[PDB]
Amino acid sequence: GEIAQTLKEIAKTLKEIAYTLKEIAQTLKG
Amino acid sequence: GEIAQTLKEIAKTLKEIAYTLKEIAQTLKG
Amino acid sequence: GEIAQTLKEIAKTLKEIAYTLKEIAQTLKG
Amino acid sequence: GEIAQTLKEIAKTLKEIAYTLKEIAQTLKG
Amino acid sequence: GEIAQTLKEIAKTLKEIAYTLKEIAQTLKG
Repeated sequence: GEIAQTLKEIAKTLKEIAYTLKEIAQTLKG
Repeated sequence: GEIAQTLKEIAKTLKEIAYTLKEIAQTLKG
Repeated sequence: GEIAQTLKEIAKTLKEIAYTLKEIAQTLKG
Repeated sequence: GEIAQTLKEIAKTLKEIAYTLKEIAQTLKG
Repeated sequence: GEIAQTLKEIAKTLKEIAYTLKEIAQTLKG
């Protein structure tokens, strides 16, 4: 269904956000 | 329906957040 | 019901997060 | 009420995220 | 089912995001 597919898209985007924030956190530690 | 459309709006805002985070990560590396 | 209203609240909080990240991105660029 | 409880948890975590980002934005000003 | 499981995964990823943002905030506050 459309709702289940949209939720899978949201989950995938959140995993990208989680990854980018870990990159940022490491950059801030030098 | 309203719930499906609200989820699509959530997905779109998350893509904007993910792109701004990539811009921040790039700014921190110069 | 409560599910539709909570989704609307989530969408609003994400718009706030998106705008605070734009503020952060701008401050880091000076 | 499992769906409603999970959405309320997501909403609560997003409020925490929004406040931590406002704290970050304040620190970087600064 | 699938929708309930996807929402639980979204909740878990948001908790990870919230933790990494607390680490970022602490690094920037020294």
